[PDB]
Amino acid sequence: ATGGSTINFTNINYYKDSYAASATRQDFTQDPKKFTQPVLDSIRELSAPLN
Amino acid sequence: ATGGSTINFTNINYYKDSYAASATRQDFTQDPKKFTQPVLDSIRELSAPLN
Amino acid sequence: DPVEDIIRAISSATNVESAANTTPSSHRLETGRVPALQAAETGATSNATDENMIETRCVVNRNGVLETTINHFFSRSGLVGVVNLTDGGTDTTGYVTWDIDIMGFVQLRRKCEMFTYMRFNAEFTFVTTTKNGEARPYMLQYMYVPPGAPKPTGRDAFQWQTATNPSVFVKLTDPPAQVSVPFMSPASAYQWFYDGYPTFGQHPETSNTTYGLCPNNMMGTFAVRVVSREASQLKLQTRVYMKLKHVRAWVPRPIRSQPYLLKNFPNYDSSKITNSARDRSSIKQAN
Amino acid sequence: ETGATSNATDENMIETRCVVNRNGVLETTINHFFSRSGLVGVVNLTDGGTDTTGYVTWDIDIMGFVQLRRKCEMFTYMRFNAEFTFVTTTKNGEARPYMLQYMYVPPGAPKPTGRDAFQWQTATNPSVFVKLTDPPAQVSVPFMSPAS
Amino acid sequence: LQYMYVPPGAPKPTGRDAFQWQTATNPSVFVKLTDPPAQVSVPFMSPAS
Amino acid sequence: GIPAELRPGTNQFLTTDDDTAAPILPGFTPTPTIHIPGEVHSLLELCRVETILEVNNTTEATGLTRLLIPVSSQNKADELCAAFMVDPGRIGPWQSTLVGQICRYYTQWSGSLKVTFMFTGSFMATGKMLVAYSPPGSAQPANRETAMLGTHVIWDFGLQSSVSLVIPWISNTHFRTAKTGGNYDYYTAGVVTLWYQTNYVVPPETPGEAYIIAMGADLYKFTLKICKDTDEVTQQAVLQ
Amino acid sequence: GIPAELRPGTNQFLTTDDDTAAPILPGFTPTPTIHIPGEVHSLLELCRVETILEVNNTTEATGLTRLLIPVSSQNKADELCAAFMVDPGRIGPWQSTLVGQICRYYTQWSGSLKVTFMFTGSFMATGKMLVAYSPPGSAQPANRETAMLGTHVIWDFGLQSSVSLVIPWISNTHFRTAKTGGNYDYYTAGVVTLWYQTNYVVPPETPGEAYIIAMGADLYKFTLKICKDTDEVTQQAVLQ
Amino acid sequence: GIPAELRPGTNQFLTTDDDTAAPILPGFTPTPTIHIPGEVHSLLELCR
Amino acid sequence: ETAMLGTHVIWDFGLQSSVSLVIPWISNTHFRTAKTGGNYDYYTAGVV
Amino acid sequence: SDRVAQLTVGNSSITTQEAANIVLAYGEWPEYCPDTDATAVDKPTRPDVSVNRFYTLDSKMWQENSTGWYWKFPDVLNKTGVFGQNAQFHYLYRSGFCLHVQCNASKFHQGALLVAVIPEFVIAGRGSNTKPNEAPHPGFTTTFPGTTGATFHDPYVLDSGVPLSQALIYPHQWINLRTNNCATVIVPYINAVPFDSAINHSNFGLIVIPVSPLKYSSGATTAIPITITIAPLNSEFGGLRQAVSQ
Ligand SMILES: CCCCCCCCCCCCC/C=C/[C@H](O)[C@H](N)CO
Ligand SMILES: CCCCCCCCCCCCC/C=C/[C@H](O)[C@H](N)CO
Repeated sequence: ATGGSTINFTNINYYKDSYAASATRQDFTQDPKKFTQPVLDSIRELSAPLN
Repeated sequence: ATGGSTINFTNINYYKDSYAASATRQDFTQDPKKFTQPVLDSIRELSAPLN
Repeated sequence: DPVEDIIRAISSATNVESAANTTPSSHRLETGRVPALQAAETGATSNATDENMIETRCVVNRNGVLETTINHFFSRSGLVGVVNLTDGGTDTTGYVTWDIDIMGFVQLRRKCEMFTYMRFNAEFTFVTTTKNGEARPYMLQYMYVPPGAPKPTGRDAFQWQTATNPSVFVKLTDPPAQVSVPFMSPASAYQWFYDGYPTFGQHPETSNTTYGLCPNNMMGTFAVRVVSREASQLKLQTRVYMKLKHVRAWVPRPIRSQPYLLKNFPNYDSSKITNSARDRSSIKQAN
Repeated sequence: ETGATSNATDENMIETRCVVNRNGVLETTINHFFSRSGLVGVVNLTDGGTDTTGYVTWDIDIMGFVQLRRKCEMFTYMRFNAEFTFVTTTKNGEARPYMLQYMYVPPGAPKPTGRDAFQWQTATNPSVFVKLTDPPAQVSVPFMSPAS
Repeated sequence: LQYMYVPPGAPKPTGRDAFQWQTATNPSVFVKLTDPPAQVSVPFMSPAS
Repeated sequence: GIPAELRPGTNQFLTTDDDTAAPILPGFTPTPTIHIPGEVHSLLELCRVETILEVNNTTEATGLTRLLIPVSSQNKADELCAAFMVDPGRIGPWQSTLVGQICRYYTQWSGSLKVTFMFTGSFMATGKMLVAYSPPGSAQPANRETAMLGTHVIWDFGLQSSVSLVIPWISNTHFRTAKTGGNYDYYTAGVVTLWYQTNYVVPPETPGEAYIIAMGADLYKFTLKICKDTDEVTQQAVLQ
Repeated sequence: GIPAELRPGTNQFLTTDDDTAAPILPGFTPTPTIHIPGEVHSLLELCRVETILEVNNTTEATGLTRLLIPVSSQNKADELCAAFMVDPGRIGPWQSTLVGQICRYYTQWSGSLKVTFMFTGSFMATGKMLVAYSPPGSAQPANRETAMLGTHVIWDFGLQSSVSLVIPWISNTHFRTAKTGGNYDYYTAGVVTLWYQTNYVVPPETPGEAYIIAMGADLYKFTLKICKDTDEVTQQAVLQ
Repeated sequence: GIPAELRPGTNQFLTTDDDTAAPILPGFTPTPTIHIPGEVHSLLELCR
Repeated sequence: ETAMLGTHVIWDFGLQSSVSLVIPWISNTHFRTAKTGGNYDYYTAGVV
Repeated sequence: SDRVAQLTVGNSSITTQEAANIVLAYGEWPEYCPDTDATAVDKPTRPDVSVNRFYTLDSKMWQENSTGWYWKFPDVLNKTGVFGQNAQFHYLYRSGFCLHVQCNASKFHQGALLVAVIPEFVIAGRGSNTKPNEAPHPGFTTTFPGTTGATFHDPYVLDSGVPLSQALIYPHQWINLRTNNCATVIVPYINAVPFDSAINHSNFGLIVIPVSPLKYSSGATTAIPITITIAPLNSEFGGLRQAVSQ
C-alpha cells in the first residue's frame, strides 16, 4: 500500500498506434471452474458425488 | 526555509512497480524510550529510582 | 457460562524535526528532590538532563536531525562484489558466476551488522573495466539465475536464451548498468545472524559447517559472459555496487570490533584479540 | 470418474485457524508470464572474403529455440503483439562503426538478390538503419495473422 | 575513473586497489575520460556559521 | 532545448523492462477477434487441475505402469505401501504433474496441495487404507503408530471411488523455495505415506490384486513468485 | 522529437544520487510484513543508550579489567583517580562506546554527553567522589582546587549506586569535527577528572578495594552530520 | 520512451551556465545561520 | 529439577521473615479419609 | 512498593525482597500470533498453565576466575516438563519468556553481574584460519548447551567477536551485590517468522558475566551459586507429528 502522492504515469503512449504501448492494465479475472469442474450437474462438497 | 515557488518534483515514478521508485518520504518518527528506558515501573527524574 | 475460567506498549512515537531545545533553569536548595542519583541496575539509562544538573540559558535549537535516519544512513552504493572474467587465451571458461553474498566486503558489512533483521529494496550498478583499465566496444550479458534455475555451462550454452531469467545487454563503452531489485526473501526479513541449523539430524561435534547459515538468504547466482561466437582476448572485472532503499531495520546490536576472517562466519582469533580502545601510559593522564 | 477435480478444502478435512492471506497472486498471469524477451533466432552474416553473399535472410519462426518454445506450447491458440530487439556483434565479440540494414520482407514481396540489389530501396517494406555501435534496434509488431 | 570525497577523519586510500575505495559511505563519482566532465552540488559544510 | 542529464541504465537492454517501441505498420488494424472456448487468464487456474502423480517412478516399472500403485491382500497387517515427498517442485513423483511443471518456472511457492487416490478394483474388492502426512522432522515414519500421529485420512473402498488427502500449508516461512537439499532442505515440505488400515479383501473367483491411481492439485490458497527458467529442458544446437 | 541539450553530469555514477532504476521483476509482490519487536528508525535512538567507557584502557590491564576503575582507601587526601578526554569520536575510553562508533561515521557532532558511574562495592563501603568537567583550556587540572572550578558533581556512595555527570554543550561552534589534533585540536571538548571528595572508608572484615564502572550516552540535544566511512575497519583481500 | 532529438550545445561546459547538479549529501541540513553585522548585497554599495 | 515441576514457591530471606506455601486442594474425591496406608493410601495428599 | 516483588505464573510463583524494577524487552509484552501475521493454516495448541510456568535450572557456582555462562532458549527447556514434550511433537513453536536470575551474598561481599538477552546469539569459531575449509567451528554441544549451560572462552568479546561494553543495547540488568539479588527480564517472541522449530533454532541466549569480580574477605561464605528460573509466557505449537528430539 502506502505510496502517498507518488504521481505514477506509465500507460501514456507517444504513438498513434495501440500496439506500440506497454503492458498491461493487468487482469485479476479468474474462472477456474471451467477447467477444474466442467460438469453439467453441479456437485456440492458436502454430498457424495454419485447417488 | 525560503524557496518560494520552487515547484519540486521527485517521487514521480515512471514504472508500474513500487520498488522501482526513489527514497524516501523520509521519516521523523522516534521512540527512544523503548531502547533507553524499557522498564515496567516508570521512574521519574525527580524521585530516586529505588525506594 | 458453565466454566468461567475459560471466559500494548508503554513507549510511543513522536516526530522530531530538529535537535532539542533548552529551557532556563535556576538553582535548587531543598531536600527530597534528587535528579543526579541514578541506579543503573535496572538496565535503564540515566534520565538526568542538562537543566537539572546546572543552571542553563534558553537555547532554540535548529540543528537538523534528519541525516541520521536508517534510510539516509543506508542509502549509498558500496561494493558488494568483484567478478573476474578471463575469456582470454590458454584455459578459457568464457563466463563467470558469482553467488550473491554481500558479506564479502567488510566496509559495507559492518554497517548492515548493526542490525539483526533487515527488509529493504536494492539498486545494483555494474561497473566493468578491462585488466588494467579501459573500455572497448564489446557487448556483455549480465544474467540473473535464481535458485533452482540452470546455471550456464558454456559461453554459448542454451541457458543464455533467457526466455525467463532477467538479463542485461550492455557495451563496455556504455554507462554502467543499473537495475532495481525487490525484497525476495521467502521469510519476512533478511537476517544476518541465524543461531540454528537449516535441517534436522545429528550434528557433528568436531566440525559444524552448517551452523549459522540461514536458508532465507540464498538469492541465486549472477553470471556474466561476452556475447560472441569464437572468443575475445580481453580480461575484465565487474564491480558490483549495492544501494539500499526503502530500508527498515530491527533489533540493534553491538558493532563488531574484531577483524573479520570469513564471509559467512563470525570467526575471530582466540589468540590476538585486539582491544577496543587504544592504550595510554596511565589512567591519571587524560591526554 | 466425472473428470472434475476434488472440491474438498483445507477447512473440511481438519481443524484450522483463521488466516488472512495477503500473498499476491499477480505475477502468474499470462501477461507477466509471457512478457520477457527471449531468443527466437540467430542470423550469420559472413560478408567477408572468399565466397561472399553480402546478406542473409531469416524466415521468421520462433519455434527454433527450445526455451521460449516450451512456454508457448502450453497453449493451442495465442493472440499477441511483439517487441523485437536486434543485438548484433562481430565474430568473437565487438562493435565497430558500420551501418546496418534490417528489412522486413512480408509474404509475396521480393527477396533481395544481392548486397546492393534494388529490393533494398524499401519504398514500402519497413527497414531499420543502425550502427553496430548503437544500442540494439527495437520495434513493435502487431498481430499479423490472417486468421484470428 | 573514480573521484572520491574523503571527509575529515575518514581513512585516506593507501593504494590503487586499497579497501578505502569500497566507498560504502564516502560519496564517489565513476566516470569515463570520454564522458562529459563530472559535476556535483556541494552544501555549506562549515562547522561554524 | 530542454537541458538533460543522462543516468546509469542508459543503453542497457533489460529483457523484462516495460517500454514503448516504435510500430512497424502505421494504420494497421488487426484481424477481428472471435470467441474461442477455453480462455486462460492466470496459470493458477491450471495448477488447480489434478494430474497423475507418478509414484511407481522407480526402475523396472516399464513404460505406463509407473503411474499405478499395486494393492493386494497382505499377510502381516499394518504394512506400508508407497511414499513420496510433498515438494511439488522437486524431483520425484510430482515431476509428472502439471502443478509440478509450473512451480518449476518460479523460485518459490506457498499453499495447500491436494492428493487424490482412485482405486480401480473389481466391484467386489473391499479395503481400507491410511493416507498420512507428516510435517518436516525425523525421516519417513517407520510404523503406522508413528504415521497416525500426523495428518491422516482413513478411506474405505466403496461406491465413491476416490478420497482426497488435503495437505495443509504448515510452514515457518510464508514461501518455500523449490530446490535440492543439504542447505535448501530447510524448505522440505513433508512426507506422504500410505498404509494398510485393514486389508484388501476379495471374494473367490476375483482378481487377487488391483491398482490405485494417484493425482495431485492445488487449493485456492496456492501462489508462486520470482519467475525463472526451468531445468527440465536442454538444447544443444539450433533446431533445424 | 523533443529537442534536448545534454549537460555535465551525463554518464556519471554518483553513489549517493537518488534516481529511479528499472525493475527486474514486473508484477512482483513481496512476502507480507509481520510485526517484529525492536524497530529502529534513526541512529540517535541508539546513541542515547549507555555503554561502557573503557577508562582503564591502558596497557597491562589484561582483558576485561580494562573497564573497571579501582577505588581504595587513600592516604594523602585530595587525590586524582582517573581522567579521560570528552571527545566521543576520538581515540580513547570512548572508543568502546556505541555512541563512539556512530559519531565516527560522521564528520561532525553537537550536543550534551552524559557519563554514568556505578560503584560496585560491599554494602558497607562508603565514600564520596568529585566528578569534574573542565572546558577547553590549560591542560588536565593539577589539583581539586583547580578541578572544582569547572562543572562538577559530588557523589555519595549509598543505596542509589549511580551518579551521572552531564557534560553540557559548551562551544564556540555549533558543531565539532571529530579528528586528531595539532590543528583540529581547536575542536577538543574538554577533560573529565575524578577526584576523592573524602575517602573510601570501609569497616573491618570487608574487602579493601572496589571498582567503579563508567558508562556513557547522549542527551536529547545530540546530532551529527556529513556521513563518511569509519577508520576502525581494515580489509586486505576479499573474504572467502 | 519519449522520442528526443539532441542539439548543438550538448556536452559543452559553459562556466556561466545556470543548471542543477546532483547533491553529494542527501538529507544534509547546514549549520544554522546567525546574524552577522555588515552584510553586502550588491557591489554598488561598495562603490559609493 | 523434579521438584520444580510441582507447585513451588521461591523465598528470599530478608526484612519480611516468613513465606507461605499454600497447598491447594488437588483431589479426585471431594473428601479424603484420614488413615494409614496400603489401601487407604489412595487418599494420600502429597509431599512437601 | 518497588524493591519487593512477587511473580505468579501457572502453579509456580517467585518472591524477591531485593529487586531493581523489571525490564520489558523492547517495550512489548508476549502475545499470541495475530490472524493477519499467521501463515500456517492448521490450528495451534495452547496449553496455558501446563507449559507457561517457572522452570528452574541447576545453579552455577560463582568463583574468582569465573568467566561467565550462557544458555539458549527454548533449547534449555526442550527436555523438561510438558514444554519439552510439546516442542518435540510439533514442528512450529512460538512464545515469549520471563527470565529470573538469583544470586545473593552478604553485605561484606562485592561484585557485579551483567545479565543480557541476545536475539540471534551466534557463537563463533576461535582460530586464525581464513579458509572456510580449514577454519574451525564450534560443536553442537557448544552452540546449543542445553540445561548444563556453557562458558565463555573470551568473555570480553562475547565469543561472537563483539565487545561486551556495547551489550547494553540488549535488554539487560545488573546484579550488584550491594543493591539487588535478582534480575528479571520479560522477553517477547522475536523472530523474522511467526513460528519456527524449537529444535533447530534458538531465538535468543541468556548471558551472565562478571564485569566486576567477586570479592569477600576471609571467613565469609565462599560458595555463591547463580540460579536461573525461566517461564514461557504465551506459548503456541503447530504442525503435530511424531517425536523428534533433534
Ligand atoms: C540483472 C542482474 C540482477 C541481479 C539481481 C540480484 C538480486 C539479489 C538480491 C540481493 C538482496 C541482498 C542479498 C542477500 C543478503 C546476503 O547476501 C546473504 N548473507 C546471502 O547469504
Ligand atoms: C524491421 C524488422 C521487423 C521484423 C518484423 C517481423 C514480425 C513477424 C511477426 C512475428 C509474430 C510471431 C511469429 C509467428 C509464429 C511462429 O513463428 C510460427 N510457427 C511460424 O511458422
